[PDB]
Amino acid sequence: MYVCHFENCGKAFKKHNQLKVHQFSHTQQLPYECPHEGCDKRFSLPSRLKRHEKVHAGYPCKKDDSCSFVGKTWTLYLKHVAECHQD
RNA sequence: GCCGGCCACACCUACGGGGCCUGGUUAGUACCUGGGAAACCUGGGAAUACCAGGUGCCGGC
Ligand SMILES: [Mg+2]
Ligand SMILES: [Mg+2]
Ligand SMILES: [Mg+2]
Ligand SMILES: [Mg+2]
Ligand SMILES: [Zn+2]
Ligand SMILES: [Zn+2]
Ligand SMILES: [Zn+2]
Repeated sequence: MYVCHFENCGKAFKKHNQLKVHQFSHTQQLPYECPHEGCDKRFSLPSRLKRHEKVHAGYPCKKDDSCSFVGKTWTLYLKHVAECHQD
């Protein structure tokens, strides 16, 4: 079991993630921080972070070998297909 | 509708779904950090698979 002692909170958690997450109430800082260089962004849960990292991740065009495009955002990857590959 | 913000719940589809997100389980496990003679303890912590629903909101002409 995982128990916090913030201020004798007591609260007992099964997984140490549930714990950390719970430190939002006490204090305030959003627990989950971002590892990418120069990205002062923080989040509430860990799932919400995993999804954010998909940003710094890429969005590579896999519509054909000849094409080796890599957009910076989903929107951009879409515009790419919107023009470069029609019909 | 166009644009922009967010960066797929936004996308594709033989229209059956696929993909993606979300919440449980796999799993506090496999596995690395490090302490230890060791039992264990400390801090991180998957993959894979499976169940349960959801599928674009905001701002400007
Ligand atoms: Mg940073
Ligand atoms: Mg748009
Ligand atoms: Mg441990
Ligand atoms: Mg509008
Ligand atoms: Zn607490
Ligand atoms: Zn970031
Ligand atoms: Zn392409």
